Amino acid sequence: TSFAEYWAXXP
Amino acid sequence: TSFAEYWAXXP
Amino acid sequence: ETLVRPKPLLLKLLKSVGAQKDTYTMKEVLFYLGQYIMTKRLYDEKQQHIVYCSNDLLGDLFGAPSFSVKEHRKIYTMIYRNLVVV
Amino acid sequence: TLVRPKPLLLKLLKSVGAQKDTYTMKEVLFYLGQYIMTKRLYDEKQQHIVYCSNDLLGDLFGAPSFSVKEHRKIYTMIYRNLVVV
Repeated sequence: TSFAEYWAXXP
Repeated sequence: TSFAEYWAXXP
Repeated sequence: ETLVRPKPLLLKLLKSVGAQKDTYTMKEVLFYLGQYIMTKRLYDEKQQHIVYCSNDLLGDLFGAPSFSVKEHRKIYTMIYRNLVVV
Repeated sequence: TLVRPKPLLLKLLKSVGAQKDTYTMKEVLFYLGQYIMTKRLYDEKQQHIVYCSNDLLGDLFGAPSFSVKEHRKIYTMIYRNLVVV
């Protein structure tokens, strides 16, 4: 899992 | 408008 | 549709990756904040939910030198404590 | 839907931590945007513009720049560099 997907799950 | 938001509207 | 005005420290962070305004939606703040973490390469390459921010403005904002993006409550805590609702 | 990136796209994904050779399209898009931000390829003022000169991304696009608003061009670039499973 990418940081971007982790971040999208707080935008 | 951020790149993140532009990119979020192709993930 | 809620508009917020980030406080100076949070605003400095957003502006460092190109933010140009004083007023944002919550979604816009979250977009720029994630942009900041990736642009400054603060995420762990192996376990990419981990963020290292000890020598960074982000760590001053968070009150801790490292955190996981899975700590959603802490992320919203930091953001809401550093903005003014319009 | 599973996709297998071609060597050059796979090289790009691996440079930002991707660990497999097979992904969903959403995962490829996540890593690709992460790549652009991690390498700071977006224009600071007009952030839909991406600069690809002397970068792996420029070989993939075949162009030195593109706009994120060009959705069909982006998907065209991506589909040309993967194989649908």
